[PDB]
Amino acid sequence: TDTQVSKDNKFDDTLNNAGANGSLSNSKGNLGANIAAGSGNQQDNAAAITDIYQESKDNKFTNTQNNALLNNSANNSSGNVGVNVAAGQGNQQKNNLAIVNTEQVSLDNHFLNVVNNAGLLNSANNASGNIGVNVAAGAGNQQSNTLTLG
Amino acid sequence: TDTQVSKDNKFDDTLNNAGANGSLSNSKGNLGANIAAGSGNQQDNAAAITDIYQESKDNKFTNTQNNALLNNSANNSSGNVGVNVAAGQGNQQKNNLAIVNTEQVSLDNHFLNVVNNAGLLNSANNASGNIGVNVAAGAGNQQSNTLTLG
Amino acid sequence: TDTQVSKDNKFDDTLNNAGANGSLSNSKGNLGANIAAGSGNQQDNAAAITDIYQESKDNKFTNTQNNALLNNSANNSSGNVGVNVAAGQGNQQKNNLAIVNTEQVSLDNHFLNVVNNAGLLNSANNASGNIGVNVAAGAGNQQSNTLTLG
Repeated sequence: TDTQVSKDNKFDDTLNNAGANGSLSNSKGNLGANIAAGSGNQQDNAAAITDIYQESKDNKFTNTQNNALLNNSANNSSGNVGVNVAAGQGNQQKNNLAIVNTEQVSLDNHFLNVVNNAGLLNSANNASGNIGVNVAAGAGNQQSNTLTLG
Repeated sequence: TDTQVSKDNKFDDTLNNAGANGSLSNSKGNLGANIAAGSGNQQDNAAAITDIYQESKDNKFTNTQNNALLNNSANNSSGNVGVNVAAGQGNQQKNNLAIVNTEQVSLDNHFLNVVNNAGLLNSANNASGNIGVNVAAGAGNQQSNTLTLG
Repeated sequence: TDTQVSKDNKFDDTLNNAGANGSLSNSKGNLGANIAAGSGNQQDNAAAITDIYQESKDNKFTNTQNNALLNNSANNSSGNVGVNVAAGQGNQQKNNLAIVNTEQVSLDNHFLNVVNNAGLLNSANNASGNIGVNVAAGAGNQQSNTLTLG
């Protein structure tokens, strides 16, 4: 049982770059990657072979260039792959994988506004099995993946 | 069982770019991608081989150029492919895949208004099996996909 | 039972570089790495073969270039791999591994603003089993991983 909670938080604004170059190219079984470039993002990965939460209560976001990017990656993979990219302030990410519950809530928040760039370059090229990709560029996006075999 | 909920949220406005270049070109089994460029979008993917929710309660959207795009992608795929693109503020996305329930609700909201650009460049070129694409550019669009084999 | 807590803390601002060159290339069983470059980050690893907390109460962050990077690493691994990279001020990291609970909370905080660079160069190349990667560049990101076999 995992939990990730964020109560009140005052963000006031700046360069934010997050990326993955040629990497995770090959895989077997499960694989999960989450990339974000922001202020209060949340990331979580759960995988297994053979009950989680993510809360984001009141936060004051006030304001900058945000670059969340993913270059060559996850090209030739077998099994499960989950990729989530977001360039915002309060995004939430999650990946659930299995071989042979979930909840993501965002309560009251104050987003006020700045350039946000998401991205997915040459990637996910030859995926056998399962694969899920979520890309967003905003303020309060939410992403989740769920894959299984057997 | 997955869940994605967004209670009250005050969005006040800005550049938002989200895209996927030549990627996901080949696939086997299942594949799902969701791209959005906005404020409070929600993304979820569920796939398997061999009960989900998405709520969006009251949110105050007040206001910027939004660019949600997908260049070359998902060209030669075998099995299931689900792509959802939206350039708005409170869109919701979902992909359900299987080999061998669902609900998406949007309660009260306050959308007030700005350029929104969706897009689907050369993609989905040669898909064998199943494929579904949903493109929208707005404020509160909702997208969902459901594919299966066997 | 582990615990990592941070009460009030006044951070006022500077070069911060943290990286891992060609390393952790091979592995067996479990492996977990966390890299951060900031002010009040928290790191924790828990692995086993055959009840943890992480609190971050009020902290005043006021302000510098932050470089959190990971070059070649985690290439050919068997079993479980968990990598978390963050370039911020109050990020939190955790890795849970097993063969054959969790909570991460961030209470009130004061983030005020500067360049933040995350990164993942050629890595995770050929991972058999489980692997999870979380990359962020911000102020209050939170990362967690959970993998198991058997």
